[PDB]
Amino acid sequence: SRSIQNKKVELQNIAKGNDTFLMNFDRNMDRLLRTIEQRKNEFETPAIGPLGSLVTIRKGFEKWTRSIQRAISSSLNAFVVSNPKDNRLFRDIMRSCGIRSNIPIVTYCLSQFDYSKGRAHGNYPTIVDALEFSKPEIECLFVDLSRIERIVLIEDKNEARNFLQRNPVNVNMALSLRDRRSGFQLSGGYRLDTVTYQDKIRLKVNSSSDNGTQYLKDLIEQETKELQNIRDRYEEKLSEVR
Amino acid sequence: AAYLAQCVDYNTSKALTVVDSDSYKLFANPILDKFKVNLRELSSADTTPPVPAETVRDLGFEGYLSDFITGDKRVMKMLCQTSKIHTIPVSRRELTPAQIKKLITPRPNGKILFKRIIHGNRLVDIKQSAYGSKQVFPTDVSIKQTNFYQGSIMSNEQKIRIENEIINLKNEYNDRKSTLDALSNQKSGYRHELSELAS
Repeated sequence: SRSIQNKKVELQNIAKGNDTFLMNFDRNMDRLLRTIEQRKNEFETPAIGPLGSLVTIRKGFEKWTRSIQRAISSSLNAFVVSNPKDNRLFRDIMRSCGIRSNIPIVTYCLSQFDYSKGRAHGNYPTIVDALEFSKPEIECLFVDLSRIERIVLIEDKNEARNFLQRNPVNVNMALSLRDRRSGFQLSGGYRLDTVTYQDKIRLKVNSSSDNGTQYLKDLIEQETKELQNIRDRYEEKLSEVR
Repeated sequence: AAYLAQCVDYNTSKALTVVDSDSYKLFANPILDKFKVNLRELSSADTTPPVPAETVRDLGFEGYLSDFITGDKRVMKMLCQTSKIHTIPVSRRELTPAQIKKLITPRPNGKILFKRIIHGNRLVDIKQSAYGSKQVFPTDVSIKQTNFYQGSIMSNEQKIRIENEIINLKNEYNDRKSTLDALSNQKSGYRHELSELAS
């Protein structure tokens, strides 16, 4: 029942619209972004953000839109800085605006480049093909850092294992569908991890938050079914005992 | 422990160490179906630091994460080969900024000295862009402490609650014993009265 109530609270929070994309990464993420934009003096490359608008989820990948969201939201918190002085300025602005979270610093100036050297060549479209990119600099940075150009989104556990055994041109990671609550991350040919999809949608999704609200409603319904099953089983046990 | 948790992911820190992929599958078929637990195969990479500890400590370090942890031989071997803890110059002293920037610049050997170092309570990873400007760039992130790899109590609260439960249950047992004694006294009195009446 507590889990059901938590899911209901998450459903209400997402439905109210307070879970804005600007605040998806962090409540004070916008404060940090405004501070780095105002204090990019040492930043040869501006610490542009938020990157969710620049790197949005694309349709046709709702099977792992939450999985891609989790992965590139863990990887998204790294912004673009040029010199370690910019890292020091980033820490200073974090202490100033008091952002609730912390932003990892990548000390690499923004640059646009071709990633066809290690482009993925597989039946599954790449994560780049799974993401709407607006700024070419940010797109190139994400491709280089996250190595998404060497990843094809394989759709099944054993299918991912076999495809990684084949090892086509630049095939490293696989995001397979198990359910809307959790999916599969596969690498190394047989390395399989059942990863729960991220509840907080930090990565911007072109689809409205109402999809998340309906997903949470379905989760509440399934957990109420589980609660009823547990209650009936224990009631049977206690009735026999009594 | 914080250094190990930062360098070695918690998924691996909770992963069961498996000697080989064959045993991995054979013992994950009955286990992964019951409990979803990550399994890290015992690899066969290097187990010793790539460079002598003197060169590492010239930057202001202390040693390596392999030297900073102990434990099961197979698990330590898997950490040294897959995670390569011995390849991580780990220390509790922050490096001098001059040596930090020296590491930022690729060394004359052709690359950076190390791709993963720990100075003080911070971790620096130095990488390079695959395409474009391909600048050799560092990344420094603060390291946070943890109680992992330490058989110590910190659920301390659970211990206190369970001790209170022990005390309460012992008191209830004593009270029930006293009630039993009262019942025995009542039975003895009844039997005495019955004996008097019979006589």
